[PDB]
Amino acid sequence: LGTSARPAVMPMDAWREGDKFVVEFDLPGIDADSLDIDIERNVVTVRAERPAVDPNREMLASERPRGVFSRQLVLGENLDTARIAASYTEGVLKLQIPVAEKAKPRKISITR
Amino acid sequence: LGTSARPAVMPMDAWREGDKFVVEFDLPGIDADSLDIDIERNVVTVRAERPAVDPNREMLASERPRGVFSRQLVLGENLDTARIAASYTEGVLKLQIPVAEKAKPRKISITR
Amino acid sequence: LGTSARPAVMPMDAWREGDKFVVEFDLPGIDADSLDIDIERNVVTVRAERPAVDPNREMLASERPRGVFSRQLVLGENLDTARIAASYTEGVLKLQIPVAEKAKPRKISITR
Amino acid sequence: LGTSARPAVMPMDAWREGDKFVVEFDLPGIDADSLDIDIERNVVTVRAERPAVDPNREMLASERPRGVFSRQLVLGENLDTARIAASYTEGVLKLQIPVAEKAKPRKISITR
Amino acid sequence: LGTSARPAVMPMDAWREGDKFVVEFDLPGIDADSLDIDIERNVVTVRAERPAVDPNREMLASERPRGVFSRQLVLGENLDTARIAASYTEGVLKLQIPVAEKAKPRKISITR
Amino acid sequence: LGTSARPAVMPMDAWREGDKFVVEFDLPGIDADSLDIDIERNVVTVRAERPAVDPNREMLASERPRGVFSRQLVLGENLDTARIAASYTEGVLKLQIPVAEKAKPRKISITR
Amino acid sequence: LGTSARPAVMPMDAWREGDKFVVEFDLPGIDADSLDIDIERNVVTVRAERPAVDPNREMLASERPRGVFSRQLVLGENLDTARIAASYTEGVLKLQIPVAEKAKPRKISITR
Amino acid sequence: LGTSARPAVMPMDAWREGDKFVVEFDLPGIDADSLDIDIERNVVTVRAERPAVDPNREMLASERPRGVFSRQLVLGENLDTARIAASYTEGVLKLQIPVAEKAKPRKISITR
Amino acid sequence: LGTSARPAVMPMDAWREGDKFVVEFDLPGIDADSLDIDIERNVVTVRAERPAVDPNREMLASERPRGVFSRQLVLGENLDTARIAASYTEGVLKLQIPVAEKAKPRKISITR
Amino acid sequence: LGTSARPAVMPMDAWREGDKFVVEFDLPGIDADSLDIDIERNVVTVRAERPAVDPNREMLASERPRGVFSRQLVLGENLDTARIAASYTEGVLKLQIPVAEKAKPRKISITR
Amino acid sequence: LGTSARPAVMPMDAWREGDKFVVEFDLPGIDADSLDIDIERNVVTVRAERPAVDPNREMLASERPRGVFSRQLVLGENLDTARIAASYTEGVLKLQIPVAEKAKPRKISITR
Amino acid sequence: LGTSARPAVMPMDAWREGDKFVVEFDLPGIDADSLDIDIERNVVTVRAERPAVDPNREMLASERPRGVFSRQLVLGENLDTARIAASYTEGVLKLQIPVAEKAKPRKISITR
Amino acid sequence: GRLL
Amino acid sequence: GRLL
Amino acid sequence: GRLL
Amino acid sequence: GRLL
Amino acid sequence: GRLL
Amino acid sequence: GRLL
Amino acid sequence: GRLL
Amino acid sequence: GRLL
Amino acid sequence: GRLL
Amino acid sequence: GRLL
Amino acid sequence: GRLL
Amino acid sequence: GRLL
Ligand code: PRO
Ligand code: PRO
Ligand code: PRO
Ligand code: PRO
Ligand code: PRO
Ligand code: PRO
Ligand code: PRO
Ligand code: PRO
Ligand code: PRO
Ligand code: PRO
Ligand code: PRO
Ligand code: PRO
Ligand SMILES: [Cl-]
Ligand SMILES: [Cl-]
Ligand SMILES: [Cl-]
Ligand SMILES: [Cl-]
Ligand SMILES: [Cl-]
Ligand SMILES: [Cl-]
Ligand SMILES: [Cl-]
Ligand SMILES: [Cl-]
Ligand SMILES: [Cl-]
Ligand SMILES: [Cl-]
Ligand SMILES: [Cl-]
Ligand SMILES: [Cl-]
Ligand SMILES: [Cl-]
Ligand SMILES: [Cl-]
Ligand SMILES: [Cl-]
Ligand SMILES: [Cl-]
Ligand SMILES: [Cl-]
Ligand SMILES: [Cl-]
Ligand SMILES: [Cl-]
Ligand SMILES: [Cl-]
Ligand SMILES: [Cl-]
Ligand SMILES: [Cl-]
Ligand SMILES: [Cl-]
Ligand SMILES: [Cl-]
Ligand code: NA
Ligand code: NA
Ligand code: NA
Ligand code: NA
Ligand code: NA
Ligand code: NA
Ligand code: NA
Ligand code: NA
Ligand code: NA
Ligand code: NA
Ligand code: NA
Ligand code: NA
Repeated sequence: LGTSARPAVMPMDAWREGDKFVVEFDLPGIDADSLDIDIERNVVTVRAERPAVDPNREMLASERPRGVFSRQLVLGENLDTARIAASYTEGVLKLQIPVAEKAKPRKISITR
Repeated sequence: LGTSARPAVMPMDAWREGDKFVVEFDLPGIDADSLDIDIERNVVTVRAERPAVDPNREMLASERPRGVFSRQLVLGENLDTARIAASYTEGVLKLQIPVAEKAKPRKISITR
Repeated sequence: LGTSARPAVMPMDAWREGDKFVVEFDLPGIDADSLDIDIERNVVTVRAERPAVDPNREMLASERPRGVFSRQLVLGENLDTARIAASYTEGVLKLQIPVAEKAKPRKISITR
Repeated sequence: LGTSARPAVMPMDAWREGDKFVVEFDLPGIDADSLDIDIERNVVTVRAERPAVDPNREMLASERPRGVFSRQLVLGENLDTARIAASYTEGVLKLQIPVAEKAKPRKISITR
Repeated sequence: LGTSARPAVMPMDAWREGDKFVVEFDLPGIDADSLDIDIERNVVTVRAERPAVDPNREMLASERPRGVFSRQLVLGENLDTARIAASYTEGVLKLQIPVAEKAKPRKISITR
Repeated sequence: LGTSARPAVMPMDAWREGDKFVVEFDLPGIDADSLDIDIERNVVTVRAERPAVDPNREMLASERPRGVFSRQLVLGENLDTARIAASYTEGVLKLQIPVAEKAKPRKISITR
Repeated sequence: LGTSARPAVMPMDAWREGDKFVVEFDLPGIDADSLDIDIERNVVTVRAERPAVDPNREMLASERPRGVFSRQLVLGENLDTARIAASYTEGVLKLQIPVAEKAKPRKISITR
Repeated sequence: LGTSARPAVMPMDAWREGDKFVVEFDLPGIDADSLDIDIERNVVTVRAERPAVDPNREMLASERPRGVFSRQLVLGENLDTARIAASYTEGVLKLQIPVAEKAKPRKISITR
Repeated sequence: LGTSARPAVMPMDAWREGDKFVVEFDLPGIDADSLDIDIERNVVTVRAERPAVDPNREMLASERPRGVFSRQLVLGENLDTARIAASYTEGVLKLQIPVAEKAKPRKISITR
Repeated sequence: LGTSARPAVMPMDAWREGDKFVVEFDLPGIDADSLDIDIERNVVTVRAERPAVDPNREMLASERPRGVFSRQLVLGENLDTARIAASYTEGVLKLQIPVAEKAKPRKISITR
Repeated sequence: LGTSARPAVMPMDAWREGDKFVVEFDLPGIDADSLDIDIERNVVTVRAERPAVDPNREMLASERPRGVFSRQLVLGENLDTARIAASYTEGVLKLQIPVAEKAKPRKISITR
Repeated sequence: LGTSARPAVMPMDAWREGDKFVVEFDLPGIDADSLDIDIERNVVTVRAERPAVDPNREMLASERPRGVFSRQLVLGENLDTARIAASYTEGVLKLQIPVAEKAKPRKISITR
Repeated sequence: GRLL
Repeated sequence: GRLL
Repeated sequence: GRLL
Repeated sequence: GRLL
Repeated sequence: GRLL
Repeated sequence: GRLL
Repeated sequence: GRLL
Repeated sequence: GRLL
Repeated sequence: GRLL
Repeated sequence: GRLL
Repeated sequence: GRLL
Repeated sequence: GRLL
C-alpha cells in the first residue's frame, strides 16, 4: 500500500489546449472525500487515498493499488494556478489551469 | 499501445460475497461503446479500448495506457455465468456472477 | 507469507504411470487440518496453510515459506477426477487420478 | 534441449479468417514422424521433436533449438475442434479449425 | 541437480527455546539412508540426497529439486554439539542442541 | 520488426563434414523471392525478409518474428566461397562451401 | 567516492511536528568543518564531506561511504527557511524549519 | 525517437567559472532552427529536434538518437537568468549565466 | 525493518593499527541501551536496534533504516578478544582488539 | 573515461548514397588534433580523444563522455578505401568511401 | 584492480584424495614473491598480487585481472593444517593438507 | 564446460612493444598437447582444452573452468603473422607477432 | 466463487 | 475464433 | 495423463 | 503550458 | 510542512 | 552557480 | 543459541 | 556499400 | 571449415 | 577433507 | 589483525 | 600492432 512517505503514483496525461493547460490522472474508485488538491506558488500537488481491503475479507485476487496516491507538478510561471478548475468523472481527475502569458516575452538567440 | 494480439491488462480485485462472486477492474476513462463482455461456457473475457491520442496533438505528458485492454477469467463450474451482471461506474467495471453450488459436493479425504 | 490472493506455490512432479496419472507436491510440515483438495469438472486445486510463527517468538533464522499454499492443475478430459486418491506422507502430498481413455480416439493427420 | 517436462516453445500466429480460426507455428526442420496434434474437448496440443545432434559430431555453431517442442491452446466453445485440418509446409505447421457459432448468442449489457 | 561441489540448499528455521537451540529443515521425500549429520568442534553439517528421476521415465512436470542437499551451520561456543538430538518427521529434519552457558560471562561496556 | 539497420537474426548450426563446410539457418515461411546470398572475398551474408502482417488484419496472436533477417559469416581463407551451394527446404536454408586446404600448412609450435 | 558532480546521498526522515517541519539525515563520522547548509528562496541544500582513507593505509574492510555527500530539498512556500535551526548529534543532522501558514488559504473543490 | 512527452536527453557538463555559471550540452548535428532556449523565473529549458531519417532511406546503421531533445535546469536564486548568453559550436550548446550574489548572505551555523 | 532473523547490516571499516585491530561501524541515532557486543572464542557480534517510527506519525519521508542491526566478525586466532575496547561517538561504534602474536610463527614456503 | 584498451564508442549512421557509402559519427567537442582515421586493406578505424576535465576543477555536472573514442568498421571488398574523404562539422565526423563494383558479379541461386 | 579490502578472487577446485585434502587455485602469471599462505588454527588464507600495468604503457587489450588476490578456506577439525604442503606450477597453486581422523568418531542417528 | 560450438573464453592482454605486437592469455593448468595456434591470412585463433574432472571423483569445490577454450584475434595488415612466436610459461600463453610497416603509409586528413 |  |  |  |  |  |  |  |  |  |  |  |  502507498503511504504518505512512499505514495503510490498515478498515471498522468498533460497537454496545452490553446489558452489552457490540462492535466488528467487515472484515479478510479476514489472517494471524493479523499481527493485533495493543494496549490503552491507554482506547484500543484494531487493526493488521494483508496482504502485498504477489510483485513477480515479473503480476496481471491487483489491487484488494484491501494492506499495513498500522490503526484506533484512543478508548473511554469505563466500558469495562473489560483484559477485552477478540477473535476472528477469516470474515475479521471481533470485539472484545467489557465495560461497567462507575460507581456513581450524573452526569445533567446544563439550565436554561432 | 495495447493491441488485440498484445493487449494491455487492467488490474483486478476478486472475492466471494456470500452467494455471489464479484470481480472489479480499474478501467478509467473508457467509452462504454468499447466495453465488451464475452461469456463462454465457464470463461469471462473483458475487452475495452481507450483511443490513442490525436497524432497531431503534442502531449507534454502521456503516461496513461491506451489501446486495447483485455483480461480473461477461467471460472469454476459452480458459477452461473449466464446470469452475469455488469456495471461501470467511477471508472470501475464490476461483474457479479451468482454462485450455484452443486448438490452434495465431493470432499476429498487424505490418507496418512 | 502466502495469501489466498497471492498464494505461495509448492513444487510439483507429474507423470503417467500406466493407467494412472500421478502428481506429487513438496508440502513439508503441513497440518492435515489445512490440506484441502477441491476437484472441478477437470480442475484439481490443492490448498494448504502452514501457520506463521508466533509474533512473540524471536527467530534467529526464518527461511521456510509460510502462509497459504495453492496450486491448480487443469486436467485433460481423459482423467476420471471423481476417483482421485490422495495421500500425505514424509511431507509429500501424492495424488493418483485414474486415466479413462475414450473409445476409438482421434488421430490428427498432417498434410504436406 | 527441450523435454516433455520443460518443452521448448515455438512461436505462433493466430487470427480469425471469416468462418475459420487459423493458427501457424514456426517449426522448421521437423520430421513429420514427430509431429503430434492432440485435440481435447476444447484444447489443442501441438508436440514436435527435433533430434539432438550426434554426440560424436563437433559443431562449430549449434544455435538452433532442439529436443521437444510443445504448445497448448485453450480454444473457445465455438471452435469445432473435431474438424481440425493441419498442414506442414516450408517448416510451418498450419491449423484450421472451423468456427461454429451458437444460435442467438448472449450480449452482455453494462449498466451505468 | 545439486552436487557435492554445488549442493542444493534447503530452507531453515532457527530459534532458541529456553535452554535448547532448535533448527528445522524442509527436506521432504528424503530417504533416511541418505541423511547424514556431521558435527565438528562447533560446526553442524546436514547432508541429504534425493535421487534423480529414472532417466527412462518421461515426466510431464519435474519441479521438485533433486540430488545433493547440504547446509552448514557455524554454532557458538555455548552449544553442546556433542549432545545433539535429530529427528525426521513429516519431511522435516529437526535438530536440538543443548545450550551450555559458561560461568560468569563477559558483558562488554561501551564508552561515550 | 527487423530492419536493414537492425535486422532480426536467425539461428544457425555450423559444422565441417569432411571436405565441406555446412551452415544451416532456421528461416521458416520465407518467400524465395526475398532470400539473397551475398558472398564477399571471405564473407557470406544471408538476408531474408518475411513480410509484416496486413495492417488491417486483427491478429489474436502474432509471436512470429517478421521483417528483415540477416546474418554475416566471416569464413576462413580455406573456404572456396566461389563454389557455394545453397538450398531451402522445410524452412531451412542450407549452405555448402567446399573446403580447399592450402599446400603444406603451417603448424605453430609452442616453446616452454 | 562521492563528488560534487556525483555526490553520495544520505538517508533522510521528514515529518511535520505541529508548527515545525523537521528533517533528519544520517551523517555519521562527519567533521563539522565540512557541514554546509545553504538555504535558497525555498530550497535547502545539505552538503558534507567525509575524507577518503589515507592512500598509504591498507584497509582490511572499507565499506563506509566517503567523499562528498549532498541532498537538496525543495520546500513549500509556507516554510520560513530564514529561521532554520540545525544541529548535529550522534551522527545525525537535524533541521527545524518553522511553518508559517498564509492567511485564509485556498481549498480547491472538485466538481462531479 | 524522442518526443515532447518523452524527450531524448542530452549529456551536460556544468561548473562555476568565477562570476559566471556555465552549462554545456552535446547536441551534434542539430539545425539552429530547432534550438529553443526558454528561461523561466529560475528555470532554463533547452529543446532541440534532430529530424528522423527519410522513411524511404534504407540505413545500414542508424544508432544516432533522433527526434526531440530536452533538458530542464532548476537554477538558484543567485543566477541572473535574464542575462543568459548561448552559443552553438562544434555541436556543443554552451550557456553562460551571470552569477549575481545577494548582499550579506546567510551562513547557517550548526549546534552540537 | 531489520529483524533478528533478517537483520539490517551496517557498513564497516577495518584495519590494523600497529599492535591493535580496529573496526568502525556507522550506527547513527542509536540508543546506547540497544547496543550489545557479544564476544565468542574468536567471533565478535555487534547488535543494535533503532526503533520504528510511531505508527501514528505521518512521515513525509522515511528513508533511514530502522529495526535490528547486526554484524558478525570472525577474528583470527591472534586477536585477544577478551581485551576488546568499544566506544560510540558521533554515531560511530569503534572496536579496538589487541593483536597478540604467537611465538615463532609459521611461514609456509611454496615449491616450484 | 574511455581508454585505448576500453574505448568509449560513439554512435554511427551508415547508408549507401548511389555510388558512395557514407558513415557519420556524433563526436561533439573534439579537437581536430585528436581525430585519427586509419584505413586498413578493408577496415576503417576512427579514433578520437576528448580530454578529461582539469582535476582541480569542481564540476557541478559532468555527464559528457570523455577520454578515448574508437570505432572500427569492417568494409566490403567493393569499397575503395584508398579514396576515403573525411570531414568534421557541427561535431559530426562524416566519411565518404566510393563504392567500386566488380565486373559481372556473382548472384547465388537457391535450389528447392 | 583487487585490493586488500576488496580482493580479486581466484577459482578453486577442492577434493579429498584418500588421506589428503587437496586444493588448487588458478593463479597464472604470479610472482612467487607475492604468494603468501597464512594458516590459522583451522583457516587457510591464500594471498597473491599480480602487479598493475605500467601507467605509461598503452594497452590495446587489458582483460586479465590484476592487483590483490585472496581466498580464505575454513577447514574442518580433522585437517592437520600444520603439515600443509604448497606448490606452484603451470600457474596453479596446489595445497595438500593431511587429513587426521579422530579416534572413534561420532555418528549422529536420526529418530523417526 | 566449454565446447567447440560454445567455447570458454580466456582473458587477454594485448600491447605493441616497439616493432612487435604481443598478446598474453591466462591459460593455467593446460596440457601443451591441447594448445593449438591456427594462423589465417590475418586471423590468429588460439584453442586449448582443459579436461573435465573424472566423473567418478566427488569434488568438494569445482570452480575452475574446464573444457574447450578458444579466442580469435583479427590482426591488421601490418602484422607478419607468418613469423609468429608462441610460448607457454607459468600458465600464460604469450604470442609475439612482428609488426611489418608498409612503405609510405596513408595519413587521412579531415576537412572542416 | 472459484477462479483460475 | 476464441482462444486463451 | 493429460495436463496443462 | 509549462511544466517540469 | 510541504516538500517535494 | 547553484543548480538542482 | 548462537549461530552465524 | 557493404559493412559488417 | 573455419569461421569467426 | 572437510571445508566450509 | 586477521578477519574473515 | 593493429587488432579488432
Ligand atoms: O536579446 C534581446 O534583447 C532579445 C529581446 C527579446 C529576447 N531577446
Ligand atoms: O470418498 C467419498 O465417497 C466421500 C464422499 C464425499 C467426498 N468423499
Ligand atoms: O480423419 C479421420 O477421420 C481419422 C480418424 C481418426 C483420426 N483421424
Ligand atoms: O439480458 C438479456 O437477456 C440480453 C439477451 C441477449 C444478451 N443480453
Ligand atoms: O570490563 C569488565 O571487566 C566487565 C566484567 C564483565 C564484562 N565486563
Ligand atoms: O616453424 C616451422 O618452420 C614449422 C613449419 C611448419 C609450421 N612450423
Ligand atoms: O473557489 C473558492 O473561491 C474557494 C475559496 C477557498 C478555496 N476555494
Ligand atoms: O544566525 C545568524 O544570524 C547568522 C547571520 C548570518 C547567517 N547566520
Ligand atoms: O617448514 C618449516 O619448518 C618452516 C618453519 C617456519 C615455517 N616454515
Ligand atoms: O551459378 C552461376 O554460375 C551463376 C553466375 C552468376 C552467379 N550465379
Ligand atoms: O549416540 C551415540 O552414543 C552413538 C555413538 C556414536 C555416535 N552415536
Ligand atoms: O591525400 C593524400 O594524398 C595524403 C597522402 C598521404 C595520406 N594523405
Ligand atoms: Cl505491500
Ligand atoms: Cl471473506
Ligand atoms: Cl508503445
Ligand atoms: Cl497540440
Ligand atoms: Cl513477507
Ligand atoms: Cl523467543
Ligand atoms: Cl541445454
Ligand atoms: Cl565431427
Ligand atoms: Cl539442472
Ligand atoms: Cl515413462
Ligand atoms: Cl516491434
Ligand atoms: Cl481481421
Ligand atoms: Cl569508487
Ligand atoms: Cl596500513
Ligand atoms: Cl524507437
Ligand atoms: Cl536508400
Ligand atoms: Cl519494510
Ligand atoms: Cl503525524
Ligand atoms: Cl569512470
Ligand atoms: Cl573549480
Ligand atoms: Cl577497475
Ligand atoms: Cl606503450
Ligand atoms: Cl555446465
Ligand atoms: Cl572421490
Ligand atoms: Na489483501
Ligand atoms: Na503520444
Ligand atoms: Na518472523
Ligand atoms: Na552440441
Ligand atoms: Na527429468
Ligand atoms: Na501485428
Ligand atoms: Na580504500
Ligand atoms: Na530508421
Ligand atoms: Na513509516
Ligand atoms: Na570529474
Ligand atoms: Na590499463
Ligand atoms: Na564436477
